[PDB]
Amino acid sequence: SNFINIHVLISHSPSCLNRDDMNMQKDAIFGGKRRVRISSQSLKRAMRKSGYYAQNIGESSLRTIHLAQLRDVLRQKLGERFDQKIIDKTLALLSGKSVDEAEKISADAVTPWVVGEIAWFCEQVAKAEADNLDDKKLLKVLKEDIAAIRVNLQQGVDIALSGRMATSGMMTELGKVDGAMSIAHAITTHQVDSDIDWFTAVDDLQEQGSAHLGTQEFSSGVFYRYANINLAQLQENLGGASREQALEIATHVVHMLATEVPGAKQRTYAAFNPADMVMVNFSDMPLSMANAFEKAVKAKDGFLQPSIQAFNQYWDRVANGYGLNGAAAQFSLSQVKQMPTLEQLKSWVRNNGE
Amino acid sequence: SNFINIHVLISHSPSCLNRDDMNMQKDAIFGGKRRVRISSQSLKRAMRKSGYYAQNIGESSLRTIHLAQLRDVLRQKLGERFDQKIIDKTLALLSGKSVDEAEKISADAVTPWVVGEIAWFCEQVAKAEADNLDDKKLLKVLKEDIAAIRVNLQQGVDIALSGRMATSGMMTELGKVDGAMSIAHAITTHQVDSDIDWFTAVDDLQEQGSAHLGTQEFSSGVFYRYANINLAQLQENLGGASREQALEIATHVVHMLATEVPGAKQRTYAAFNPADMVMVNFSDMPLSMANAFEKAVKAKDGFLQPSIQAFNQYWDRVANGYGLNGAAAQFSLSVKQMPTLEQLKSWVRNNG
Amino acid sequence: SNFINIHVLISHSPSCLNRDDMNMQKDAIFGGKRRVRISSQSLKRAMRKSGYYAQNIGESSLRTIHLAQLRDVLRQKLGERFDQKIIDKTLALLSGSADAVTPWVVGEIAWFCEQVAKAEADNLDDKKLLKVLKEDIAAIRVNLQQGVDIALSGRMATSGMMTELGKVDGAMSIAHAITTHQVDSDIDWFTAVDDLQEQGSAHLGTQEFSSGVFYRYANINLAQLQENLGGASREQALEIATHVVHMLATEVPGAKQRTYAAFNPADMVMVNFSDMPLSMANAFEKAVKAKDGFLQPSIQAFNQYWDRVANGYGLNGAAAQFSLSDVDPITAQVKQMPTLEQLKSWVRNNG
Amino acid sequence: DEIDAMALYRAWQQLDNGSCAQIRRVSEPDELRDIPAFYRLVQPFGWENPRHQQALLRMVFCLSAGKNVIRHQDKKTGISLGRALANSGRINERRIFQLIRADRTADMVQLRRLLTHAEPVLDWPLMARMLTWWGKRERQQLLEDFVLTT
Amino acid sequence: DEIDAMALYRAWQQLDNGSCAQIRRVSEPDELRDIPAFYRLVQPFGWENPRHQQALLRMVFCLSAGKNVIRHQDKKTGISLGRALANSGRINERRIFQLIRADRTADMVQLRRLLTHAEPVLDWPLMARMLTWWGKRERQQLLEDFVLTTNKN
DNA sequence: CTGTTGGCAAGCCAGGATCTGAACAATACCGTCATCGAGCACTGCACAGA
DNA sequence: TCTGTGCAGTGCTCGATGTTTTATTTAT
RNA sequence: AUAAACCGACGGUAUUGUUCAGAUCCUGGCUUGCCAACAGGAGUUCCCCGCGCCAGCGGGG
Repeated sequence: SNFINIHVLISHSPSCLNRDDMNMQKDAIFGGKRRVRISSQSLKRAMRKSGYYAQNIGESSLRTIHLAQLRDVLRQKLGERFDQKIIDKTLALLSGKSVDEAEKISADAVTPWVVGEIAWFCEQVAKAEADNLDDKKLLKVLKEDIAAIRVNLQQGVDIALSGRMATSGMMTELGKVDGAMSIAHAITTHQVDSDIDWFTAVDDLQEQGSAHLGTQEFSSGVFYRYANINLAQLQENLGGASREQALEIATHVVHMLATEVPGAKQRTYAAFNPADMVMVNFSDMPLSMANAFEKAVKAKDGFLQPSIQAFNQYWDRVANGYGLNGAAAQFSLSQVKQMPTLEQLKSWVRNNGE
Repeated sequence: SNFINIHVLISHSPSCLNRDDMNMQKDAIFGGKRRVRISSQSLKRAMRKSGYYAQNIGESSLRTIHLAQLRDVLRQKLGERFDQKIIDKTLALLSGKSVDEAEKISADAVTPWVVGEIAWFCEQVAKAEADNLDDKKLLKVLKEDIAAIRVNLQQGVDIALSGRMATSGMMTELGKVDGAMSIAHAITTHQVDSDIDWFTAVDDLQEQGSAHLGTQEFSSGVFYRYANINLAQLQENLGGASREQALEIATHVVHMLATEVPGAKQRTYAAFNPADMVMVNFSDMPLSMANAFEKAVKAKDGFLQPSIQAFNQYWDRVANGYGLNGAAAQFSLSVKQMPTLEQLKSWVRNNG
Repeated sequence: SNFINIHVLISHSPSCLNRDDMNMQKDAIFGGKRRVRISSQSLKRAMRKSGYYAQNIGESSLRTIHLAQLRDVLRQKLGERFDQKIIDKTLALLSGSADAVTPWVVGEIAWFCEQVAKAEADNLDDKKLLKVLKEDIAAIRVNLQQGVDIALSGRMATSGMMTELGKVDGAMSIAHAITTHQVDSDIDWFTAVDDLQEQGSAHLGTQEFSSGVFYRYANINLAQLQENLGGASREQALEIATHVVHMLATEVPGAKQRTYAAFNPADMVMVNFSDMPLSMANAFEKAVKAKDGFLQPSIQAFNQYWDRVANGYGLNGAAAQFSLSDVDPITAQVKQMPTLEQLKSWVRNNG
Repeated sequence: DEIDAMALYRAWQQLDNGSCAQIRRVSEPDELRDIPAFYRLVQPFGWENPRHQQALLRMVFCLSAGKNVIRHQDKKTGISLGRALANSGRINERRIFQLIRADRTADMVQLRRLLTHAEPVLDWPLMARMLTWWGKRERQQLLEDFVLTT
Repeated sequence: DEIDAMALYRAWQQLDNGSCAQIRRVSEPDELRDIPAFYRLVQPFGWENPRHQQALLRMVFCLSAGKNVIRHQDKKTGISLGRALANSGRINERRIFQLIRADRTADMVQLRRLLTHAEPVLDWPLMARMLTWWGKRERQQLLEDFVLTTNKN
């Protein structure tokens, strides 16, 4: 099968894991009721900035709109390998912007960069210089082998997972990436009416009253996390990697989706809870189990137990309803192979679900 | 029964499956209430570009306005069967445009093309000039057996289903196709006030704040999908295909209408939800069930259950009031009842 | 009574059923507020070109007209302008015990009589006459085999009818259909993705569309229908009328339906006999406001309007109503029909 | 009969820090109905008359962006909101489209975000008049004023 | 399908001193389902219908704060509970918040104490409707009427 | 068979700052005036003679 | 007893062509 | 039978790809719910039946 679906139910103690410009919890209406929400971009950054990512996958991408600051970073990191003039020219050709000595050079938008990828481009720009090859003709010939370029995304796997957009430069032809990972905004399986914490700040030099009064919205919740990985797209985005390496990467995402939690407000709320349930299945078609909670789960000795019930029940309805026979395994603390430990589930995924 | 009506209730988690010029969710007023909308053209393109279509139906058509680029594609694809001269004239006659070596040659409008259909045409063109038959009379001859042309649409079924028009070239006379499938815009059974996601883009070289602040509309929704297939028209559009051939194609549409979801914003919202109810009904006149939701569905343990219930109640009202007795079957996860979609599909394959 | 009034309330999902030369939805101002409109001519053609019409009207039993059986009454009708020599010569060359005769039949034959009368005077016959009147003869022969269609809808846009009596109006009159409520139309902003183009689409456009609870009105002139059927009976005319009721409830214009698919049947159908045919459009002159949809308040506004004015407007007479809804009913003077077929039978049985 | 826009503007300006903070933390116009400080602010401007309620909700919710975000400036019609947002040179035209296309409550939320960003200098009684009706005509004129300025 | 509020008000005012005293003795509304005199009172007001009974529990529990506590009056809108509590001038705004923020059964206890404290002159059927739909909308309008009336004086 | 009453419900003071809000490419075509005569089609026409 | 080349007889589609068009552009 | 009558404005079409809202913060000090009180009065219970001193005692419902 090409798609690996990942399902996570994870319960959080009272907290504010993701908020907006008014410091209100992000939410969403589903089933006609308010669900507290953690956005997909919050989860993705939490993962790519995590220690686990750094130890098991590598360095995350460099995302910036500031080309002048980027110019200086590249001049230092690639200064021993390439002349400053070709480092500049390379960045200029990629971004479509002029790179001089100006203190402020802006890209069109925040762009994901991989230093190794730019380094690769430097080798091509240098060679074109030595062959007196036109800039327009360099673009043409490099366009004929995208895979060679995508090999460098092994130094920036988060791009291969989540994609890259480009509106200016050679990147509009050479740097377009269709992300291999699809991921949903996490939402609570149940209705939530968030709590409000009314706080003070006591001023040690002020005896009458406090120096500041304020409020902070928070709530607990059982969240459903969904994501899938297009294994073919992942292999292609990595320049032609094997299924093994794609499964290796997919397994790491499984781990992170079960353990990684956004750092927002955790210093003062500390909702450091691991997943209570992880479900992984292979399929020919991406499949979300969100409609298990279309009808808001109601509390019955917690939300967690009825949520896993609703998940399993709906899973069974869809499995034989649509005749889905792809490999499936399940791990929980409370046909589908049961796994006592997360580690056994992870090895199961690495072995292509066998 | 000449018509196969298809009814789908499908629920999506928070997403943005179809948006307009300002990147806001498409919508529509129905029953005085805003419904989130997915255009029929979005549905049709999601189906024709899908893996299921490729495996079960074949190749989708080539839709383009750039004849110079098309010219080069045909030369690479029909080169070992015809000489470059014949390929160029064929495109020229069909499009009504001068096919030379220009870098940019543009058609009147975007037009669907079928390679197999073009291949069939250049045979005629070759035999035409061989028999010293000019173009004016070639057209007169070809107009006499359009069915022989339509057999090529078995290589481009999405045209047989969704249609084609042209205002220049021989396609004006020979390529006029009235699609066999009718399909509505998917609308939510209920009122939706869309959500707004306030997002940031954190810059790794910017320690203070973020480099971009923005907003993105999104929502959930239980959608009603409707489509019907004109079997007799589908047979005619395929050059005189059998009813079994039309029925099998209809069955794939049923499957796709229940499972295919547009790809827009799915990389970051992942609403990969299959339908919770599918209903197929044979009739003499097309029958949409949309008025089941004219009074917008109020939530009651979700929108899905009261939507299906509203659908069933209105179905009975119409059947009892209009005395309708065409064959009908219903698959649901929440009239002949089908436990699985596959049984439902066998049913359709067997003329109900 | 001589007139059958047919009232339909029909709800359409998002669509563009009737548009103008800018591709904008047709509309109308009613009660000072914009209503989406489906034109009379659009609605009537949807009926006249439908399959149901072709089977029940186009293939009727009264369809065919036999010039042979009409010889006697034609002989006395044209007998004061023409003598039996020409009248019978004409009657036979057109074809190669009837009581009455359809007006346009008399008038068109009388024209042919004028031609052959002038043909004998100018002293030409054989093929010369049948060469000159070749197309004209072919025209009337076709029309003589479409008598019910002509009596119901009137003559076609190309008929070959020659005289003033040949200006044949339909016995049914179809009004423009308008929404009961005010409408601000939606816009669909669309793309066309080019399979050979990397950046962006090859075309962009907009299309106006909307939903709408429409009020359809039609009346049937029975005497006119009978008179244009060679003197048919009330029962035979009521049988035709049953088909009109059915079509006004179920037939929808095909425009844009391939891509919007608003295939909705009527939720309310009412028929009433009167001496003076009246539209009940002023039930919605004050535009209906939405309350759990537009459909329920529209039927409600239709019922309340009937209760208020029917007596004073002289809408005493047989009245029946079919409805898919359980909205509080009109006055008990209107007989409730649970199915459309029961409503249609009620029409056949003269009410 | 008509809401004294400048009086309300002054009342909001010299509001105590407490009452002001209680109003500012609102996330949408209807939540002002939960705030006691809100009722006392708008009571002398005709709140108890239902005719004025929706207008007062919009006015105060726009003000709630902050005491110093909307700067009133007297006429020399006076600077409209559309011209004032363009005068800042901070607002992309796309965000104006998204504003004038937005449905109820969501429009006020997006407007207040724009006011926060733009910090406009305008004719406040003129903007209040616009907030009173807020029909489709007013929203199109907003966009066209913005465009005619740039 | 609505409870005759004025009839229930009259039924309580005419009720024998012994039966109404048995009712007042209750400490929380759910305890009224154990008192025989309670059913004796609310029987001609559709206690049989499960929808009516939760409202009937609230209405009687408020009526059971005393018998003379809630002086009903007639419209000249009609005085709401929020206006009435503010009209007494005995209730401060923080106690109003403790009503609209209180959880289940706790809210009715607080309301009871407030009625006893304020002894309000109001429109009883108007109040009865509030207790029937004791929702977020009723809490919000309650605070509105209180704040405005207080601020006016 | 019979169930109560008075008197009473607080005040002070306090609500923040920083900084940030994108870019590209693409919007269709046809017919709904007329004239003249010519070159070239259905289409019946009887037949003459097969 | 049916059918064949000439018609007479005309139903046409063919193409070049008669004419003729332009008016504006905030508010700051 | 009204510038009427007869009378479609029609056919084709993804708006797409990228994105933490984030860092800091006691709601806090003071306060009886209190004074008076037999659960006693009042034999209706509508029948069939068996034995009496006619007062009243029993078994079946």
